[PDB]
Amino acid sequence: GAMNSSNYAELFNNDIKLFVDDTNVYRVTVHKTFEGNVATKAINGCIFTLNPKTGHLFLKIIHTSVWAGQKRLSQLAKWKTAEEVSALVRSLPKEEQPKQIIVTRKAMLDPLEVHMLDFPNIAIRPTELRLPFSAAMSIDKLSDVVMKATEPQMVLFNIYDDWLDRISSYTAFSRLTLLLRALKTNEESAKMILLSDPTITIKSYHLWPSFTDEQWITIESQMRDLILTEYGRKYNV
Amino acid sequence: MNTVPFTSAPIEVTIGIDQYSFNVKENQPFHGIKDIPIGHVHVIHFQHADNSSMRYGYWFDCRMGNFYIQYDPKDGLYKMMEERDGAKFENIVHNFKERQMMVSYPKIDEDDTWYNLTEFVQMDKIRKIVRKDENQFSYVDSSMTTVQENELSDPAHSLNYTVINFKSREAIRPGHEMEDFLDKSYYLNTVMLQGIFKNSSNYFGELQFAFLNAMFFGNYGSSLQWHAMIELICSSATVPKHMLDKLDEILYYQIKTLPEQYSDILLNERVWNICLYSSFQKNSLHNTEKIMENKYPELL
Ligand SMILES: COC(=O)CN1CCN(c2nccs2)CC1
Repeated sequence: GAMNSSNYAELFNNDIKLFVDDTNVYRVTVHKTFEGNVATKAINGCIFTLNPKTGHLFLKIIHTSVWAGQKRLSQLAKWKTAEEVSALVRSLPKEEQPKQIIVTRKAMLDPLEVHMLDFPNIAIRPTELRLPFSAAMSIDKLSDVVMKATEPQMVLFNIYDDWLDRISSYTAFSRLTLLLRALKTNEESAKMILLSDPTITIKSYHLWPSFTDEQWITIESQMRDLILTEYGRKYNV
Repeated sequence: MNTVPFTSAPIEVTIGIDQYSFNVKENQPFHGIKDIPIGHVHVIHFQHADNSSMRYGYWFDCRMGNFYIQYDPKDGLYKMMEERDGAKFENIVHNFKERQMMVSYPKIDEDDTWYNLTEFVQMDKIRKIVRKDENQFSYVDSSMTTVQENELSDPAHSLNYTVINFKSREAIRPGHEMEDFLDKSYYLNTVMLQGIFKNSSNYFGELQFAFLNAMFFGNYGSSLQWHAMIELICSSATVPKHMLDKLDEILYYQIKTLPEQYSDILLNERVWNICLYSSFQKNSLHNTEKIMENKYPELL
């Protein structure tokens, strides 16, 4: 069934699972035409498929050519996501395939279920959590690989960098979702928080700065303040 | 015209014959039903006065033998049986017809209702859905589950309707997932019509037989099967034009006949709103949509 606050520790047990987010698969800019009508222009996209235990991120880049000559693109985008997730699972060795796939939006359930009929043992689940994975495109190195791609492409990342050396997957996921929530509520403030001090760098093989434990506590505190703030600024409280 | 003799009516019962029904009192001098139209299947059905639980009944065709009802006091129900001895059946039937102890099947001459509800239903197909080969008639009741219901528990007492499941490998061609889920024409025309049913007449017969079992026995899995078969057509972009025309007639008479007070349990809001207003065939069921809007606008 659904994934919610009551069964949250299930994400960090030893059953392989994947989160699938499709919010950045079909992306457009809207503009005016010379005749004063409106038109969209698509830009590159990506499926965000994450193992929350390990931090492994399978980023499938969705090049704009896949939309050429197609109709009802927002509906097709869901089916294309399910087609790509299904293809990924089939490419993994059997002991690497997930036992559950949790989708962040309920419109992905039927598309994914139909694409995965060959895998009756893999449970396809929704969630009640309002997870901030749409903000993945605010992570600079991820945005950059998507925008540069000239063809369909899969890139592999670890979204926790080396954090699991020092913390559990439950704390790494909490850290990630606080960072993404912040980036989604106010990207500019969030990014200033992360990069202000120039003596803390992002290693070439990482996505985030090389903070110490103490510095992560400070950083984490500053992200909470930002989120509560914006929530006042937004709700005047 | 043919006749179903009752040995006797020991327990107070409401008796149904097709869309007609009448009350018989405990130990009333009732000896059965006459002037039944030849040419159609028929259903004779029962609801005890003491226990409104378990509606039950028998599908039969008088061309296939001489049948009578005899109350069994051990099993507690009106049982249909076949008399092999023809001359001896004629004597009994003639004796009660002289003594006027039978109700006449009350068909109005203008009235095509039963023909319209049963146009494609055949006894031979009924007997494949209801497996009890030693009898020429078929027993159905409220509680019998379907083959698909048992997959989701006595197999001998089941309704073997054709399993339809929109999220199944049968329904979905590899590499056509989105096409086949959003447009079910492959599943309808190739898998079901060409492959399983062979023609649309057999398809329409099962659909009519499921509706009738839903309406007369309140059989839930039958209702499920009737809606599934409507939805498969309404959700296919490509359907032969003759099939749409007959579907509209079929459902029209089903909707006309449904008791008004049973609409809340026999009609599935989602399926009907989808079928009439969202599906490929939203504009192809003129008679059915008009009767539905004028009789059950609440559901829509
Ligand atoms: C050997 O046992 C019997 O013969 C008993 N039956 C006689 C025929 N009975 C029928 N009623 C109407 C048509 S046939 C029912 C009872």
